[PDB]
Amino acid sequence: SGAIYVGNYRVVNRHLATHNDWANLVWEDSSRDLLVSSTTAQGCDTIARCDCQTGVYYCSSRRKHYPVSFSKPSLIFVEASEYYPARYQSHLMLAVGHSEPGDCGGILRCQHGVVGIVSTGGNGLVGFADVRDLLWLDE
Ligand SMILES: C[C@@H](C(=O)N1CCC[C@H](C(N)=O)C1)c1noc2ccccc12
Ligand SMILES: [Zn+2]
Repeated sequence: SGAIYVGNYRVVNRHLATHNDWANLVWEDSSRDLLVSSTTAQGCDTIARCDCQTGVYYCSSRRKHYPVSFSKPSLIFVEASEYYPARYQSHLMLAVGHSEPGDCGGILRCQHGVVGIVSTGGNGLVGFADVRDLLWLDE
C-alpha cells in the first residue's frame, strides 16, 4: 500500500484504488497501473523531472529503504492476476531488489524528488510505475 500526494492530487496503483478515488477520478490508465484522484488538502510531495536511473525505494515487506539502479520506462510483460489479464504494462522500470505482494505503493525517489511507485516484482526484481512524464501533476 502507498500513494503520492502532490498539490490537489493523490496518485495510487490503479489496482488498489478506493471507492473515494474512483468517485473523485482525474485520470487513470490500466496499461500503466496508475490512477490519480482529487484531494481537498494540499500535498507536499515533489515530483522529479529527470532521466535518473538510480534512486532509493521504500520496501514495506522489510520496513527498510534500499538504493537501486533501475531501467528506463518501457513496455514489459505482466502475468494475469485478480486485477488484470496477461498484458504489456507501459512506463514500467525494473530494478534488482526485494519486493513481494503488499509492497505496491512504495515510493521510489532520486535527489530530484518522487520518480514512481512500486507496481510489480518477484524473483529478486522490483518494478516501478514511472510518474516523471505526468507534467500536469505540478500545475
Ligand atoms: C503478484 C505479482 C504482481 O506484480 N502483481 C499483482 C498486483 C498487480 C500487478 C500489476 N501491476 O499488474 C501484478 C507480484 N509478484 O511479486 C510482487 C512484488 C511486488 C508487487 C507485486 C508482486
Ligand atoms: Zn532524478
